[PDB]
Amino acid sequence: RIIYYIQAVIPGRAWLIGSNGSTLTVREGSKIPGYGMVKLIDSLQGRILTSSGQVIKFSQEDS
Amino acid sequence: RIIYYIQAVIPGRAWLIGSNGSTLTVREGSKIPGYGMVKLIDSLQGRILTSSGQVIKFSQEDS
Amino acid sequence: RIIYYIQAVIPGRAWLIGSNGSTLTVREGSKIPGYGMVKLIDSLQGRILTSSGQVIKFSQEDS
Amino acid sequence: CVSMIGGSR
Amino acid sequence: CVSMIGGSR
Amino acid sequence: CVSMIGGSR
Amino acid sequence: CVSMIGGSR
Amino acid sequence: CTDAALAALEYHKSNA
Amino acid sequence: CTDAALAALEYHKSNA
Amino acid sequence: CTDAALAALEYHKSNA
Amino acid sequence: CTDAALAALEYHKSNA
Amino acid sequence: EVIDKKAFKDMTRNLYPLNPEQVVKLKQIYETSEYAKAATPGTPPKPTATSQFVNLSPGSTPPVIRLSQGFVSSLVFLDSTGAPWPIAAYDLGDPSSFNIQWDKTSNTLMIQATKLYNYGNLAVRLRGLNTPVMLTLIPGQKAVDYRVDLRVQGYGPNA
Amino acid sequence: RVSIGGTVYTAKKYDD
Amino acid sequence: RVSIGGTVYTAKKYDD
Amino acid sequence: RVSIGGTVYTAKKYDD
Amino acid sequence: RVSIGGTVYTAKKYDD
Amino acid sequence: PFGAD
Amino acid sequence: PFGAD
Amino acid sequence: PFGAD
Amino acid sequence: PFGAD
Amino acid sequence: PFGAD
Amino acid sequence: QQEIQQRTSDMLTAATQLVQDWKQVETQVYTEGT
Amino acid sequence: QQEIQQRTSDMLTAATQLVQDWKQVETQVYTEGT
Amino acid sequence: QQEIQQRTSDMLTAATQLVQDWKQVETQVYTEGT
Repeated sequence: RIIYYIQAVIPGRAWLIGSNGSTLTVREGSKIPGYGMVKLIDSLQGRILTSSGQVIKFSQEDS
Repeated sequence: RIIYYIQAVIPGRAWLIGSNGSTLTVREGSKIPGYGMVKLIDSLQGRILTSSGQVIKFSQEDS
Repeated sequence: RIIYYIQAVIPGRAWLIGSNGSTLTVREGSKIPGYGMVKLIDSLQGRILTSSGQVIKFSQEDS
Repeated sequence: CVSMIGGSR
Repeated sequence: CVSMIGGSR
Repeated sequence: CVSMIGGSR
Repeated sequence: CVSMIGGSR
Repeated sequence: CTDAALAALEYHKSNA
Repeated sequence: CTDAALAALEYHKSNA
Repeated sequence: CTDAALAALEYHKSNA
Repeated sequence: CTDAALAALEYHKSNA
Repeated sequence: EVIDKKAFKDMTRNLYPLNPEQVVKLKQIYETSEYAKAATPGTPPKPTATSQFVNLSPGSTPPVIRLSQGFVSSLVFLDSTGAPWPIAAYDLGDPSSFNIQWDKTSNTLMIQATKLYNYGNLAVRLRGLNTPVMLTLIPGQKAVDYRVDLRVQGYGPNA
Repeated sequence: RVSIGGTVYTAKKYDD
Repeated sequence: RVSIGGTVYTAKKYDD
Repeated sequence: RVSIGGTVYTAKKYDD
Repeated sequence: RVSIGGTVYTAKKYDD
Repeated sequence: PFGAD
Repeated sequence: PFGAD
Repeated sequence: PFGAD
Repeated sequence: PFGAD
Repeated sequence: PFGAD
Repeated sequence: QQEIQQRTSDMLTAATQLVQDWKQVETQVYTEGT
Repeated sequence: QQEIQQRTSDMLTAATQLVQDWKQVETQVYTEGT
Repeated sequence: QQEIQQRTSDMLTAATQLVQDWKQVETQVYTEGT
């Protein structure tokens, strides 16, 4: 599948970059492919928790 | 049918854009084809409550 | 008959348009063909009550 | 003759 | 008519 | 809606 | 998370 | 609404 | 939310 | 941490 | 030495 | 050594006395209050681009432009054939309820309602037309005439 | 309600 | 919640 | 924890 | 020791 | 001020 | 201020 | 202010 | 101040 | 204030 | 009995304000073409 | 009992500070290339 | 019991100047070569 990493995050919107090079932006509630729907954005730790239990972090290389 | 998503919303009016690309505008009470007529324009939530049950909200891509 | 809709309304005059493009303005007591004689002009709501029971209100696509 | 801004139900 | 900002649940 | 810097365990 | 210069042995 | 308006109107027209 | 709003608007339209 | 966030979030969305 | 800083780290990460 | 502790807690509560809670709370109350002073009363006017037929015969009724407080409405003057009609001159009565801009060549008169509802009037002397196109303007209507195509009864300098 | 004569004329109680 | 005329009408208690 | 409308709702006690 | 959350987390006693 | 607004 | 923000 | 920072 | 204004 | 400095 | 006096004087200052809102009629302006 | 009013003066003096920082909206700038 | 308020006053004098320095950011420079 395609793994998305965090590109940047602030309270509310979060910009995200993946393995295909596509960039997206996400709020509190959005349908994000594969992981389902985003349960919350934790900005001060740089975390996205989604409905499918998958957790989006800054990539190991860019953090 | 034809699906309209919120383009802009303020207390009172709201500009609405459909899947055919047409742009129209709605008030407290006005006729919207397919959706009947409107009772509520919640500008703070970006929700439009109409007759036959549909609630109009900002497009998933535009929101 | 000939259907009329308002374009402008103030305390007193009501600036009215017909379906044929004929344009007229009205006061407290005045003759309107088809609709009879004007009885009340509520400019705050944008209604005019005539003798024939017909209520003149802004047309849907301009209100 | 009527000013409806002086309206009172 | 309705001002939602003056809203109370 | 959540202000996370307004956080308290 | 540790600012060790505020360290105490 | 309009009931108060036309009642006041007819009252004013009836009383000079 | 919206239920307070619609109750308020109907009670407005009922009381001119 | 996060569990406080879910608790507060659901408590907000439960009370209008 | 380092044990104090590491213990403070684990006690901070254990208490949210 | 505990004096440093209670004292420094006192400093954390007076130097930066807005808690990270209270900062966001203040910011959101500002947001709500400025939404409150930003929200127009009731249903705002309808921004509509219309087109009227201008009849200059005696007994004809003058065309009406409906305005909005602080909004541009540009009147364009048109002959019978579909061509523009440049302006010869214009007169505006009550110029503190309406503010007019116009480049001295074109056929576009752009008006703002300088105040909410007082209505007034514009005379527009056209290039080839002896009779002034003399129109009524009312602001604060439940619609706003964004622009109106005045199709004037005559024939302009462009065929 | 007040008329153009300057003398006040008002309805008593009317609802719609 | 208030309309444009001036008079205050408000719903009593309504949760969602 | 405080939302954007003005009302304050908070979680009671939650640790991770 | 103090974290970045602003709350204080210190070890008790550790030496090397 | 009326309720038909 | 509603809970469905 | 959380502990998983 | 007349009743047929 | 460390001792392995 | 003094409440009458204070509301009167208050609105008297209001009403003079309204009236010399009425008396002002600004001159109309004529702009000419090029 | 008066500690609330003392911190009242302090908390307002800070809050007005944040809000008129908030009303600050600078103008945007342009640099036209050679 | 005066010790706490005295030392806190010294703390205000220190911490205010500290936060004022940390608020300071200076503008970078650009040196165009010959």
